Amino acid sequence: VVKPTDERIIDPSTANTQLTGGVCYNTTSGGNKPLAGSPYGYETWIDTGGGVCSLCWYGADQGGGAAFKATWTNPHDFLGRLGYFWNENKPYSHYENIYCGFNYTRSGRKTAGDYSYIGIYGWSRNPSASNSNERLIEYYIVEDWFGNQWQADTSPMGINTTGGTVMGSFTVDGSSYQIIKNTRVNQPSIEGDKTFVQYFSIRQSPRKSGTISITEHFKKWEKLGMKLGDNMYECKFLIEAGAGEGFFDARLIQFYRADNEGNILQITPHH
Repeated sequence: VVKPTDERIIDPSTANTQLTGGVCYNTTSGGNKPLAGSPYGYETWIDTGGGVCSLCWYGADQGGGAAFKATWTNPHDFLGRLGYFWNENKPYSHYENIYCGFNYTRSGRKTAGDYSYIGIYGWSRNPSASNSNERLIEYYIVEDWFGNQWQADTSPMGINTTGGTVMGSFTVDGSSYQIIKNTRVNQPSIEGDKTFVQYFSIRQSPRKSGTISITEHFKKWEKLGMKLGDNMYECKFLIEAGAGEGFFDARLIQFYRADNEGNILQITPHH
C-alpha cells in the first residue's frame, strides 16, 4: 500500500493553530446527525444525570473539516464523536485505505475519570457470524487517554481498563499497538441491550498528533479472527470521558481515503 502524498493532506505535526467559531451541541443527539456542507456526522451521548457537556464542530472549511472541541463537567461516560457515517451494507474493504490526520490539546492526567478514550471509533455488523456474540462489533483505535489516579496518561491502558484478552500486537504509524478483544455481556448497544464484542488497538506510545492508518488495524484484527463483517456502521474520531472535568480541543481532524496506489478517493475540505 502506497502512502498518499496528495498536497491537500494537512501535516498533522504542525497543525496546531487554535480554531474558533464552533457550533456546539449540549445534549444527546440520538444517533448520527449529518453536518451541513460536510460528508461527516456527529454524535453526542450526554447523560442528563451528569454535569454539563458539549461538542462544538469547527465547520467544513478549517481544521481538516472534522475538527471539534468537547467539554465535560463530571459526566457519566460522555462520548462525543465526529466523522464518517456509513451504515450502507458495505464491509470495511469497500472504503479502501482510510486515514485520519489529527492534532489536539486536552486537559491533563486525571481529568476524565477512571477510564477514557481518544482516537477512532465505530461499529460494524456481521449477521452471518456463526457465533451470535460476534454479530455486532464496537471498535476503538486508542491513540491517547487521560490516565487516572493509578496510571499515568503517558502509560498505555490495557485489559485492566478495557476488559478481555490480549490477542496480539503490531507496529504502525510509529508505535506498537496491543490488540484486545472483549465481550460485552447483555450491555447497551446500537441494537438495544445485548451481547456483542469489542475490538481495541491500544497505542503503546500515546500521542496528541499524527496520522492513523485505520485500515491497517482492520486488516490485523481480521487476521487474528476478529472479523468486522459486511456492514460497517461508522468511522469517527471520538473522545470518551468516564468522569472528571476536562476538555478536548482539535486543531485538526482530517479524514481521507485512498486506494493502494495512494490516490485520493475522498478528502476534506489562485493565491
